[PDB]
Amino acid sequence: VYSEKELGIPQLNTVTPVGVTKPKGKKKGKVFVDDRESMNTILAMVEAEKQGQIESKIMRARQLEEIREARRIEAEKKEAERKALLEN
Amino acid sequence: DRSNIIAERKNKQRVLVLSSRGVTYRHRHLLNDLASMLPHGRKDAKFDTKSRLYELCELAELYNCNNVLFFEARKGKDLYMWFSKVPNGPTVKFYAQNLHTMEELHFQGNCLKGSRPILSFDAAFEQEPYLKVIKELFLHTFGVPQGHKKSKPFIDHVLSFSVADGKIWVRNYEIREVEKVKTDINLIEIGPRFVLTPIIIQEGSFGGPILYENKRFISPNKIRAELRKAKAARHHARMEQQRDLLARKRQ
Amino acid sequence: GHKTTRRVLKERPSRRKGAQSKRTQFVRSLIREVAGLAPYERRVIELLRNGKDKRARKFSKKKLGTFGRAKRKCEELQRIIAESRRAH
Amino acid sequence: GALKYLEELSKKKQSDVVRFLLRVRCWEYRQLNVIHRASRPSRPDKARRLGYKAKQGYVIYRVRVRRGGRQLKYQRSLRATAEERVGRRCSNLRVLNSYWVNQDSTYKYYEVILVDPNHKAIRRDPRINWICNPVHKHRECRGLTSTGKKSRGLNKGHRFNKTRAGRRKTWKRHNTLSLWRYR
Amino acid sequence: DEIDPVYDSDDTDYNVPVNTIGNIPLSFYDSYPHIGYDINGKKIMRPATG
Amino acid sequence: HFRKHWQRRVRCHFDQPGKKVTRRLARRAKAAALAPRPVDKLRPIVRCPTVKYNRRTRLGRGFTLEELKAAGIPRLLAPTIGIAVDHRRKNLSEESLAANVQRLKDYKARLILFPRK
Amino acid sequence: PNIDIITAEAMTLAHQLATGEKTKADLIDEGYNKYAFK
Amino acid sequence: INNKEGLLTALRRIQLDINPKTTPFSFHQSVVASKRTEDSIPQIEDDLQRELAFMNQALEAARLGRSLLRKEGVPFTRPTDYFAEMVRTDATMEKVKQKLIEEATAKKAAAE
RNA sequence: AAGCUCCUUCGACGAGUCGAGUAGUUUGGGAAUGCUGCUCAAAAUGGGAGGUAAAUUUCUUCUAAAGCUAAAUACCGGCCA
RNA sequence: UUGACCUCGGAUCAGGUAGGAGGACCCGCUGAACUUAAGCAUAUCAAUAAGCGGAGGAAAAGAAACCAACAGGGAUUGCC
Repeated sequence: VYSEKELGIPQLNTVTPVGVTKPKGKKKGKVFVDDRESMNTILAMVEAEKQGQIESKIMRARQLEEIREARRIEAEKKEAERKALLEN
Repeated sequence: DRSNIIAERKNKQRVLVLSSRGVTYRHRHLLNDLASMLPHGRKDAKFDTKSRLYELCELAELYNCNNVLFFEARKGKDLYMWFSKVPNGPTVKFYAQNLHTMEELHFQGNCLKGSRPILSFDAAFEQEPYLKVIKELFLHTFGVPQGHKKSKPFIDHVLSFSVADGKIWVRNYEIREVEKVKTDINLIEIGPRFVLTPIIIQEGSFGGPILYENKRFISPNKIRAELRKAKAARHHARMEQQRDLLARKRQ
Repeated sequence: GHKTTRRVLKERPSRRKGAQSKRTQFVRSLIREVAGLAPYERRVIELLRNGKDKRARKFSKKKLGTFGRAKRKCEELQRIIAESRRAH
Repeated sequence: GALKYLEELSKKKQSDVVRFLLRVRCWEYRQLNVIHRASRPSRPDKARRLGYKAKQGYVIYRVRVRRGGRQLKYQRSLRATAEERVGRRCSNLRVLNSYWVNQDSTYKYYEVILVDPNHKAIRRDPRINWICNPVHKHRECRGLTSTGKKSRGLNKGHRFNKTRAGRRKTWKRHNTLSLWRYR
Repeated sequence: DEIDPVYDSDDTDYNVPVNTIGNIPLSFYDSYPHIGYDINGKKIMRPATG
Repeated sequence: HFRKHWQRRVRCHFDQPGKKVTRRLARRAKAAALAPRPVDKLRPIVRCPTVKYNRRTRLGRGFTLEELKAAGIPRLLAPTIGIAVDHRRKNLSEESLAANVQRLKDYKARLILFPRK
Repeated sequence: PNIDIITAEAMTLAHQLATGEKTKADLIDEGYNKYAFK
Repeated sequence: INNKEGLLTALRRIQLDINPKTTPFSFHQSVVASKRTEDSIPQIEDDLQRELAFMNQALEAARLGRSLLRKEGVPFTRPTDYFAEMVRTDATMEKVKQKLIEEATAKKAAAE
């Protein structure tokens, strides 16, 4: 039993996409999550993962809609930031 | 409109992907891989080898298809692939060898099912007139028309055709994007490898005048027949040796 | 191969197994009137009368299993329509 | 020549006439016992081509067998289980052949032809008195009926190498070490 | 006569969904505002909440 | 190659001279029932099928109906006078027909046929 | 008239039809079987 | 038998127009390479060189196609939030990954 | 009663069985090697298995779904030698 | 009212037959594990052992919906 991080295993394209892959041994450019909206969406998945199984179907849906609304508000802020960057 | 196409210029193409009776499991796997490539493709079951070859045209009219990809198998070992426009167009017969399907765990590449590929052709495809006919039949069969409702909206794989020997080598590759060092493309092989040996090109649909003949094709059955003739020739040389040696002893 | 002079053989009565008997074709046509039509043959009959000849051959393959069987079955049922409008 | 008309009628089992008759007879057989005797064959064309005669010594028996499976698959057909149950019921008779008559969603129906080997009409008549010989006791138990020959793979060709001349016999011949006197 | 390559009324692919999502499970989109992408490359938004 | 139980399936042929005596007494027995007749039926001369054995020739099962007629032997009389008849085989060439007609003629020349009862 | 799906087998036909697995043409065509016209 | 006039007439009866002045690249998505790739392969039996020539030939087609498609506004990059059916299943991709772990573990445990 | 011959006359050949789909088992044998269950369910110049790149499925060879039949083969038991 | 035919019954009716044993060899059904792969799970053991049914002096198979590609062979079985 050894870690996949230590072995030089290539990333494989699955239903979950690989995306753009950064080269090994070079600068993996840091993206910051200082924004409160970007802080809320990460917080929604942490609280959802720890809570686990809920018997209620409605409360199970509200646990997912909180994550969905957090993603939408963050995306609107990022698009407004992208528009402000395009103006500048 | 019932073409399942949303485009300003509609390139209406339907391909009928069809297998013969005596195909192998490897031949069936290659059909399964190529049919997953084609959103405008319909799979078809075992075709009677005792039927007539132009009954494929009556078959493709029924399924409303203007292209036929026919997998014809001989002796339970060999594969022949046919490409044809259905009513009147040209028809080419290949001999398919060196098959490696998607299930082989040495490829490491994957792509979207039904996405529109980039067709990589070779310079020899535009020089030789018979390779120009094959290229257009390859562009019709593996086209994946632009506004097709069963297609996928992003591009992640390239289908390549290469003329190296007197044969056509077919490869798939995955467009993998890598961030540039202060984006670039890497290719990872996905799917089917198969070598096509052009045997004949017909003017009719599955029969008609012959426009091109290979005249260099060594069939698999000619290799088998040469081995059996060599086995019998070895035995006959033994009998002629014994007949000569007995005649020498009687002298 | 070797040069051996060929000779023509008598026609084999087993090679006449391909049936051309006028009496058997009489019996098959008379029984078809008496027996009637299968449930799936009624679907083919209705589709051929409505003009959906393509749908008829697809349905009859899915019931029989072969293009040769689907082609013949639509051809016998086509001649039943032809002879029924002649009697009527 | 009524039997040629009957042969063509049995080809069209899904037609209006045959499906109506097979419906009302399936209900009638379920009202009766699982194994019972038929006075006459319900398919006289089929019985006659399988070797039935209207002589004293020939009887016809009807039988149901529950269809389905044991995911394990039985190596003999349901016709074979139908033949063995009739032969146990009529221990003095010999099973000659059997044929399909009806089919339900729960039962398969068969009719079995039996020959009495002690009836004088059978014994004096050649071309049937081979069944009087003691080598033909319980042919359905040993797989000598028509469905038995199909299940044991007794067909000529390169597609039945392991099953011609017996599967266990051919396996045994291929797995003995033959040692001669001068090796 | 040339074949018109159109889908007939009885065809298996006569009606194609707009989602362009295959036989994958739909639990991949559980935490997302959108559900799939159409053929043009723009995501399909979830309708509303009952 | 002894992964199975070969010890319970092993055949030793110590009856090799015993079965030779049994086979020779079986040949003597059918020479006593058929005393002036041969103990074997006459068999045609055929060519071996494959290309390895085209040049060589061997005895076949029975004479064809056509070569039996050309030699003057009726069908229903040939099994009664010791000639094997094969209804499956075909002549397919004049060379196979001529060799068997000559063979049947040579058998006729050497035959003594007894006048019924 | 109210159609109530109680049996699990009618649910199976409902799951096939509502998904893009069996069409309206396939359900009508396969209803012409031996249990039909009785 | 090589009927050069017949093959061209067979082409023109089934040929749809591929011109940069007439039709966009999104219509056809086919690129013809400049080199013949036979010059890149001296020996057919050389598996490593022959596969590198085929990998190379489709590499310019991907680069030429990507430049042309981005010029016309057609989306190219798959987004990270696009989950869809692929040609090889996730079960097959799992065996590919487990095979890669096995050779990676075997090479390093050899050095251990 | 029977064999042959000739012919301006005729010449009937086995269906819930082949076949297609699927599951299990089996084989050196996914042209599924065979077998069995379930669903659908045939044909009449027909059907089955092969040969063939040779230009279209051309050619070759047999008739399945009824039945009988001695010998050459086996034999730790039976009556003996 | 009487008489046919069909189906179904009764009788210590007249005459018959089956069961059990044996099972070395034979025809089917059902069906393991130890072992090997220095562990083990595909595989192998093995389409074996154990279990169930059915015959004879032999049983079974058997007169091509066969082999073949030949200048052709010609039911089955067994040996090399």
